[PDB]
Amino acid sequence: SVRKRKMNRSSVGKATRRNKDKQRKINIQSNPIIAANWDYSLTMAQNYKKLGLRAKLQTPAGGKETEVVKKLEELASRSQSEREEEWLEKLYKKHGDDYKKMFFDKKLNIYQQSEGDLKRRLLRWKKRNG
Amino acid sequence: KVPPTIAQFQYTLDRNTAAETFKLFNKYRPETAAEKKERLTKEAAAVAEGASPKPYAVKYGLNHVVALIENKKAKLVLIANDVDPIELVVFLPALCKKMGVPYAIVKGKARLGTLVNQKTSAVAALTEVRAEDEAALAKLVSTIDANFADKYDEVKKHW
Amino acid sequence: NNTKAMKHALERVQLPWKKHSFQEHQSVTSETNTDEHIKDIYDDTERELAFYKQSLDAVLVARDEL
Amino acid sequence: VKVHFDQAGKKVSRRNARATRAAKIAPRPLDLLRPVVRAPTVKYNRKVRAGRGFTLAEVKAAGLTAAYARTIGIAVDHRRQNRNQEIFDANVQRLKEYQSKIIVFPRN
Amino acid sequence: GAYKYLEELQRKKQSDVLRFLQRVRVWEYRQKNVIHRAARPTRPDKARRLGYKAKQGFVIYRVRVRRGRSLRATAEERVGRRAANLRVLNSYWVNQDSTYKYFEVILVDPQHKAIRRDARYNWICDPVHKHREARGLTATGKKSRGINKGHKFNNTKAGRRKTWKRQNTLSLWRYRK
Amino acid sequence: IDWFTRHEEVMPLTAVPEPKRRFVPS
Amino acid sequence: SYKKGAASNRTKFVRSLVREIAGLSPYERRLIDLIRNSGEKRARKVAKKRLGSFTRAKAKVEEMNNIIAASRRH
Amino acid sequence: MNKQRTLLISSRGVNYRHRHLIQDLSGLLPHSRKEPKLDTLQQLNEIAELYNCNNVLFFEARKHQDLYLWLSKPPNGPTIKFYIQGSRPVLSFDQRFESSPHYQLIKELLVHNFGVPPNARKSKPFIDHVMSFSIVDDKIWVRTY
RNA sequence: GUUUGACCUCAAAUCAGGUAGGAGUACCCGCUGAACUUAAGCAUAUCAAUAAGCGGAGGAAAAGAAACCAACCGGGAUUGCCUUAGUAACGGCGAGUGAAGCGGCAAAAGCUCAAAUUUGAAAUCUGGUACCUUCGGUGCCCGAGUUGUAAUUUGGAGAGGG
RNA sequence: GUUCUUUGUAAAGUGCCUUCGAAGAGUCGAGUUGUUUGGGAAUGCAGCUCUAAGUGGGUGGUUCCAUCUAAAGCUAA
RNA sequence: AUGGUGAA
Repeated sequence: SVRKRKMNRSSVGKATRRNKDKQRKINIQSNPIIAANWDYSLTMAQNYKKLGLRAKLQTPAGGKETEVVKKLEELASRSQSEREEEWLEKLYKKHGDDYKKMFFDKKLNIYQQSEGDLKRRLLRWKKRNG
Repeated sequence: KVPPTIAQFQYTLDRNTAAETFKLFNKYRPETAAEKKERLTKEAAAVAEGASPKPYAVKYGLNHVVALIENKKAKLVLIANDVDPIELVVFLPALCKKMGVPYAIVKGKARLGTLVNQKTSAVAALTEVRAEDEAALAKLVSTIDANFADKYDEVKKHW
Repeated sequence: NNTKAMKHALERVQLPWKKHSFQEHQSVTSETNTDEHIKDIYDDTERELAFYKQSLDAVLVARDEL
Repeated sequence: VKVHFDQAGKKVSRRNARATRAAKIAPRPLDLLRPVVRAPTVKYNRKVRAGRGFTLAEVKAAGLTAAYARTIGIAVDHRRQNRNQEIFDANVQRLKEYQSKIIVFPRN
Repeated sequence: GAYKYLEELQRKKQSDVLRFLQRVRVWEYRQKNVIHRAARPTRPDKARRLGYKAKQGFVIYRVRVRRGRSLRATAEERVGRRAANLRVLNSYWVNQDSTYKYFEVILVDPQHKAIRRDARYNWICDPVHKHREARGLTATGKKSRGINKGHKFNNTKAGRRKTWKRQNTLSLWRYRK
Repeated sequence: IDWFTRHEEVMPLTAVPEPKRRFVPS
Repeated sequence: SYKKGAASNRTKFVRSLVREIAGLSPYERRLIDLIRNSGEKRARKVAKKRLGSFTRAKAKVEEMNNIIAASRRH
Repeated sequence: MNKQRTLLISSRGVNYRHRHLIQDLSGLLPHSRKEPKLDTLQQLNEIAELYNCNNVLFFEARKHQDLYLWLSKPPNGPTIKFYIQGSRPVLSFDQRFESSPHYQLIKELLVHNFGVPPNARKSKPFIDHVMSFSIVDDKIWVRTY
């Protein structure tokens, strides 16, 4: 070759890259419980059977719980705004619990929300307050 | 030679009626970018520390106006004659005549732009109005229908 | 496939050619040529010759009437 | 004249590709849960094969939603139709069994 | 809105209204250059349904081509050479003469920051779309390449040279078949 | 001849409901 | 085709509105006169030659019949 | 008396071999009417109403290798389906055509349809060729020399 | 107002910020296109939807989420491999040319517009400039933009409310 | 893993009930002149003439039935 | 034959 002949001849050197070992021994990255329980001497499919978890959901072409309990372990384990709360205080002190009067009201209930909207927000308000 | 739906324009609204139309329309300016921004900072300074009805303005998008006529919500519709693609607005006088919404062809597209905070508008419409200008609006409707529509009933004909 | 409606079709569709001249008809009914007697039906040898004779001898029936 | 000298090479390529996908998609089984489908044409109708994707109907009958189905790794097809009754039953049972097996981790 | 009315108005092309617009514009476009920039698309409904937004970065070049290879693709190729920084998106017919045909080809500036942002159009910035018209990757190019789905397009679906090279070169395995 | 438009229109061309966004302040 | 293409009051309105505002094309201008003079028979002949297929020319002449009848009377 | 017209019509999809047959027979028939295109059946009667044609030849096209020709008459014609694998013509025929009504009726059709009326629009006085009609293996064979 | 002012259009500049050319070219995408040679002379078949030439890309390209294939107890984006198969089919049936659906596998991922009004408020973006935690954020000014920029929707429907 | 901040009557999702509900044209197609193929239902494309429809339109199967939704675009392996 | 270089 023309260009390769110069690169071998020059005193610049070549951008030598040794990256063939890393193409096989790939570290697991996305789960810490797996990161501890993964034998790199074994293959992909062999590591899955060792754990318990399925490696393939289809019937595979060709031929052929210590860890899974720890995954079930990690499976065992919103408020309202200041204006919204203060606005609900105005409605409750005015009417009480008359939602029909509350939604036919114009001065306090400006955005013409339904009975179901106002009462739901009042239930959340009655949890944080009286 | 012009096909009758073209040159249904150019037979536009006259001097005095157009002046009176803008006497109405210039009352109903949309709130400009600067004015709107300063109002919301006034709202920010007030409402953060310690009611209003719907404000009337002119409606000015071509899609918005073609919605409003046939809604039907438009009362007066102003239409510019000078449009770069004329075919954009040629159907619009016919649409207004069909739905029975009073329309007027105004002269000058930039003339519509002045009342509306834009460069050009091609179409402008006044959907709703304040109570004081209601009688004045309806009088202008009759004024436009007498001057524009009744004088040029033959505008659908003659090349 | 019934032959009742077939004969009803012979009533309405068919035109009487015998009332008119051979000029108006222009169709030689080359009868007595059954053509089931043709040898080698899959080789196409006698089928060529017997049809060619059926076509050419039909001209001489029309030739006198022309 | 092309020769496939790289038959051994490309199997090692494909295996290492699956190995990377295993490393990156750590607990998940590399491929999506595909349906069970009856093949077309008189010749092959006796054969029952892996289909492309389920359906909105099969997903809805299983007890989950279409957009959510894809996030849990169920392949969903929208152009496929549920004409057969036996195929519909087999796929619904396949999903319900799959839903008993899955363990969807929390987002916290 | 109006785009339904325009859509239907553009159907009746030889009708009185649109006939008159043709004979005025055909004269006007002959006064101007062969390749020149229109400020706004004359058929804006068509511009939209071919992917034009009236924002900074979109350009509508008007182009003139001779009558009697395809003319639509030639129209796009001519503007590609003149406006090299731009990327051809789509083109459409506007007007025609006995001698010439006119197209209003729509372009996008990939260099303009209003396009490098929004995700609906930032795909055109990717270097794989340099001269889409010079490779027949536009609407009319893909049409002339015979690329659709069906029995009709069997010999020219995924590259007519690709299917030829596949069919007329011997393939041999390690363990021979 | 302004033939179709002489018969003047009555209901609007749609039937779409108008949303609550066109009432309570925006 | 569950979503085949229902009537849609708006689309019907727009099509008929444009149908009159545009006017008539030169072949149609000839065609409507050809209906009134030479009958519907010869009208279908010219329309079939002008357009592609006869199935197009049927609905076309039928549309012309609707236009003429509605114009003169109402 | 013999005043008739022929009407060669075709369905979507005709080329090479079949269009050789359509175009050359349209050339050989001086009273032929070459039409653009058709797609389906009931319409064909109204096609005859246009040109006052006394005959019709409809080329239907189905399973990609075969051929399906439909021959019929204008007012109340009984159609017969087929499956085959500009001078004044002379029309030769067969004995086995007259053996049954099945072949006698199609003989009548082949006389005035595929032949010619003497008072044709493009009728030439000089003769050139013959028309061979005969039956072998339940099918017809036609060659023009 | 025989002034003046809106726009639209055409200009301008050694202004500010950019960008396109050329090289390489095995692969890919387009465009253009021979002849020696094969059947007997050569118009097709045949060299050949080749070689040369021209234009354009990338790490791949192209293709792609059906206006698809089918005729079945239906399949379900595309690409590639195995097979279908030297089969259907075409070819002075001859030099011969030569698929495709199905099936097995490789790899798998879907979505964005245009479409009916934000109209109780262009909710959007460019640029300049001032700072900041600078592949950017924020304030302010400017321009674009209603001949429609944002949000909401793409038939798998969807939206309005309850 | 470790924190610092999360807000606004904010942003969705799901089931039921109620009222509506627009999807691309000098394009589809038609005739013809060339190109493309081994393409028999000129396949595909281009040139030129004319040029549609919305209980629509395209493609296939023996009188109906099945199948998709063109004329806009993006996308790894 | 394709493409190029030279030339009373």
